[PDB]
Amino acid sequence: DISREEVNEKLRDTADGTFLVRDASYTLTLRKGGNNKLIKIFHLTFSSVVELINHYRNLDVKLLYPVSKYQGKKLHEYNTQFQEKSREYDRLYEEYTRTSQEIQMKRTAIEAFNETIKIFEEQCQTQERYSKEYIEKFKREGNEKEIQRIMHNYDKLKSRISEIIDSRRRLEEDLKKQAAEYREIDKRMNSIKPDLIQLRKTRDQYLMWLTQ
Amino acid sequence: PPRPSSGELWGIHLMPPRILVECLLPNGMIVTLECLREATLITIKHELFKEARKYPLHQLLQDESSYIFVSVTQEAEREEFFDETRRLCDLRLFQPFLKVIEPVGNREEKILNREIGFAIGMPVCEFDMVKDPEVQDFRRNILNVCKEAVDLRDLNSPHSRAMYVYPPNVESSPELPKHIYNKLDKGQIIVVIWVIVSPNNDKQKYTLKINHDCVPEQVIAEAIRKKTRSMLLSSEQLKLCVLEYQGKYILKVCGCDEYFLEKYPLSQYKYIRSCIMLGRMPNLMLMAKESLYSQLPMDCFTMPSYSTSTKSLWVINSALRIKILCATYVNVNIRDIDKIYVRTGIYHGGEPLCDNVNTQRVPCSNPRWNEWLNYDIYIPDLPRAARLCLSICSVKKEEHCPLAWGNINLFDYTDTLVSGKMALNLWPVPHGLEDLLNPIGVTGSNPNKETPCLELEFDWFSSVVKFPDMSVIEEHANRENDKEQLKAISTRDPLSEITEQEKDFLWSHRHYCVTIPEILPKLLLSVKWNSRDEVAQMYCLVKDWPPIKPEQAMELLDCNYPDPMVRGFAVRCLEKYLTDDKLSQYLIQLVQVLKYEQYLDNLLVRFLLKKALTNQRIGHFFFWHLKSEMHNKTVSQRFGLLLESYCRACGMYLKHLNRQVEAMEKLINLTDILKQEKKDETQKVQMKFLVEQMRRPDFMDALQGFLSPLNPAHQLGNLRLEECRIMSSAKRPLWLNWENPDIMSELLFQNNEIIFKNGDDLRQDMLTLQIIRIMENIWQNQGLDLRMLPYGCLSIGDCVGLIEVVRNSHTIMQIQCKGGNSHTLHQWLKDKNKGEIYDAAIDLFTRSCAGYCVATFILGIGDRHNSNIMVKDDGQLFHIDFGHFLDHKVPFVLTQDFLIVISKGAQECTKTREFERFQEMCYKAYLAIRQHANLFINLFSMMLGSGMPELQSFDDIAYIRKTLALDKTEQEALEYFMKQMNDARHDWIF
Ligand SMILES: Cc1ccccc1[C@@H]1NC(=O)c2cc(NC3COC3)cc(NC(=O)c3csc4ccccc34)c21
Ligand SMILES: Cc1nc(NC(=O)N2CCC[C@H]2C(N)=O)sc1-c1csc(C(C)(C)C)n1
Repeated sequence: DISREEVNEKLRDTADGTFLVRDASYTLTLRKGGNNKLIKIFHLTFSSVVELINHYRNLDVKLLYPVSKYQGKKLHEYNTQFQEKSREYDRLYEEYTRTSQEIQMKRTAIEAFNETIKIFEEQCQTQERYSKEYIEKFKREGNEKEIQRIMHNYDKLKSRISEIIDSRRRLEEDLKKQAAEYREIDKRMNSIKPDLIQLRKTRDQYLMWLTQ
Repeated sequence: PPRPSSGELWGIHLMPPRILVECLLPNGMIVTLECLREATLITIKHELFKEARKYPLHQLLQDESSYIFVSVTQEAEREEFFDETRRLCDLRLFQPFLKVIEPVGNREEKILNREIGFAIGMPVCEFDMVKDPEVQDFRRNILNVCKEAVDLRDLNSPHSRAMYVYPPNVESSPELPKHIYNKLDKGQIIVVIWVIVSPNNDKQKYTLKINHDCVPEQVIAEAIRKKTRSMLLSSEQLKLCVLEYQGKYILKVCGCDEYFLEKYPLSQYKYIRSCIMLGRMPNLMLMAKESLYSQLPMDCFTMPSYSTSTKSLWVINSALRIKILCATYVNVNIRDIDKIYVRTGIYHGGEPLCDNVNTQRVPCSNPRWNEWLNYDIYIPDLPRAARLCLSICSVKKEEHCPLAWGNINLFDYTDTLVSGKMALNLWPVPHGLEDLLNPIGVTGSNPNKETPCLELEFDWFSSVVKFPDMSVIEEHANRENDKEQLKAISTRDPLSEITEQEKDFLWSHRHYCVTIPEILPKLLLSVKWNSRDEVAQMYCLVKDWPPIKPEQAMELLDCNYPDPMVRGFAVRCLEKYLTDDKLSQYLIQLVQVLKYEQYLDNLLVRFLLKKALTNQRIGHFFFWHLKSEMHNKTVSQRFGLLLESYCRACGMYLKHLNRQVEAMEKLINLTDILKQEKKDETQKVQMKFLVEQMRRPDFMDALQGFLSPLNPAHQLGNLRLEECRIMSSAKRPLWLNWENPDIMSELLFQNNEIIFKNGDDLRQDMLTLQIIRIMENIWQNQGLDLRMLPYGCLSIGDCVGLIEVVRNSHTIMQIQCKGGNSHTLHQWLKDKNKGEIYDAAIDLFTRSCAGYCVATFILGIGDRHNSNIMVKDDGQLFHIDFGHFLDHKVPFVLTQDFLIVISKGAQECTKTREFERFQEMCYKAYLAIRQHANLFINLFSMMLGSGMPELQSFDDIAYIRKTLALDKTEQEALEYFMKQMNDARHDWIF
């Protein structure tokens, strides 16, 4: 009298037209379209269900492939080797989620540095525009002590840009360091997840009340 | 892009007391000024221009009034700080610097644009630079809904504006249950109206005893009559006065912003109906019409800046074909995984329209297929909601596992079939999905262009192939004692199996079905959608279909019904029949179902945005619900573009929302610091840190005098700091307290208490609580008087939320700790409520206990720890923290403890006079939900889209059927439930 969550488990990556019998509150499920059909059996031209099923096998659709029934302590070893992989994976996905956000952060902080530098470069164009007339006045008057204050300031302004530019350029490198680290976390995830698929179908086991 | 933390600078949570800000002057110079973090831009600009005259080129600098500050934010955008009242700490700068400039262009446009951006949490100028026709059309077109709604608000402008802002908080039905009539004194309620009559709060009562079914105007009229009694006028001179001055006044709930602005009966207002049930005295305040109407911002919504041969699909004589060329990126071991292939399939929502078809295997290193794939479907036989799903897959053959997935719409928003070359940036596979394809997930390319990109190509035909208009389709398209069979499926739940026999049976009688409207959902899951012929017939049926309950229309908006004619019918059933009340209570589901829609512009959003901009109470939660899911990258663009369209038109509530958003940011940041850098420190040290920061002027201003996100009727005034604290949990939640600035807080809410939690997903609680409300509503309106307490809970973003504090309530654990025994729980409830209240408070205990045993069971939230059940002093029992349970993973929580209280007598009670009732309550309660199974199934079904670990497939929801025992006869299900009731009889810290 299997569940509706157990029909779908057994039709997964099966060829269309696989078939099996179930108890109702019997029900002949099937795989066609990539779906799960129901054709219920009322328990009738034929003098049996046994006689009936055998004809079709040979949009009424053929019963190509059957499900069979058949396929203690040496399963209690494998569940131990399902508790290791599942911890190791979640730990990777933890590290994957962090790194994913932290990269996205670095990528904003670059855009920001770009717009910051753009502002400061405009300041150099501003200062060279206005300073021009006052630099000439001071040349005429021969006042070096005052041309020094204009140049000193420009020395801090142009100096400050360089400091920001390496700050940007240092982060751009650290981004490529983090990105690579990110590709290798995802390489190590995708090469564990399949293992954890076909060491789950293993979980299906004989039914006894006692635990472990 | 949004900023990733709530820090004051990039990298730094809190600026230290004094910051060196590098100032860029407009003459060219650089000056490095020491500023206080809390300092305003006015004081910074004043101290800057003072110190700027000690530097060269000072003669060039104009009056500081002529200039404004410009800097880069953490959202990597150039913000112009026009509002110079703002503090330094509140600017959200990237690096500590400011640029002095002269402002430019249109002033109000630029300020409004920032305001729209802050609330949303994304800059507006980012939408302006998006190179997408559907996106840019949505932006231009959606403003039509906004134009409607603004034109609707301002018809009969004085009253209709006030209605927008203070909508009546009223039930759906005037008719009130018979068990509520009997609360009333011979058809009548005793009410108190209050009046303020002088500069000082000189208060005057008016205790009236009036018909429950009176309108607010009539309740006012009785007030006027009582004042006029002392005066000596004719009976027909009373009348004259009363009549004219009925409509110069408005009633308002004492203690909160709830107005009686509409001609509804007094009983239909939730606040009164609550007073009737609880058996409390209503206190309303009388208040002048013009004295409200003047407070109303005289608002006006002006428009923003932003405003080939074809053949029909059925003329093309071929099978659908797609070419998979090659992929750019594969992230793989190249040792453990040998080869990779692109699995494909055409889907209609979740069901596939034809066999899946794969590529050949290739080595990971060179991912290039360059192969036409053949789908087992005719091009005309494609439905409208048809789309390609695909994914790149790995192999060990033995082990298949998906690497990156992506879905593409096979028709444009302009109903054009896709053609030519197309690249698709794929998505990472969700957490616990091992399906080769993910037909569920969003449709389209990844905004993150640093991901596996799959190139592909679709066939080019003579012309641009379009999907035909409806009229052409309408043309093409055009048994007894099995009605027992039809009605008998139309009652069964939406998740029940419908055999191919029962499908063929329904399709055959389709034309009959028009008689039994509620069958449409069952009927649709019988249609072959891969038949141009069957489809077109259904379309004719749906067009001439009778209307249905909203509750039932909502089914047709979930994943299983992606057809636009099916959804358009549903939306139309809501447009007409769904009440604002009802809307508000299913707003969680309606927002979440926006995801399943194929295009940005559609009938559902246009419906929602209208209602959101027509009614501010819906608008408020509409905003939050959407905003909360903004961090989620799959939906951020849509919800962003939506929240943009709302914020544009919503009026002055944008300013109220900004203050909320700002208040939450501070709290996020404050928690973040305690969670990270101050994590180790003792409770004393942290509490010392907290009160210091909470007293600062930047904090006090931002978190005083704003409206609660939980409820916009509740104002939050001055902080009671001495009563604020950090809670015991390892996530460090904040118990906050507010004075209530409402004139007469004494009567209703002296103190607004809210919990602020950072780091825990509160959506589960949010969905659970919603459902407990609806269970109570179903019981209450059917005559079953069971009292639940679905307290307030709101998610405001990624594991950040607020919780209403139910006052004067203690956990069972609390009560136990003091003494202990079975009788002590009773003794507490007796100790608190004695005499003629003891009888009413036990009657409350019974009913609450019963409801949270039936609801607890049906939801499977039974076997709850004692710490998670609370009792109010008046005797109301309720469950808390539904998250804490669904994370960790006896049917009922019924205890010999509570049974002593309900029976209220001898300890050795197997059954009692009182007990038997309590039991009959449960059975009627349980059976009431069983008969409304369909609604709860559909509520849960619509929340599969939403990322929740517990609700990812229909297989998860099927537990509800087992509890309700839907398969079994009704009589049987009583027996089934009665088992569980019996069955749930019988070192506590560990
Ligand atoms: C999906 C659903 C719908 C309705 C009832 C149950 C379920 C879950 N499916 C199950 O199989 C299951 C099992 C248990 N407990 C075990 C039974 O023996 C202990 C509890 C729950 N409850 C919830 O998950 C749930 C309650 S309100 C809420 C809000 C959002 C997300 C999930 C929830 C369910
Ligand atoms: C509904 C609700 N009500 C609350 N009220 C109180 O806690 N108190 C009021 C009187 C003093 C204090 C007490 N009993 O200590 S907390 C809460 C609640 C709802 S979800 C929640 C988690 C934070 C545990 C998730 N918590």
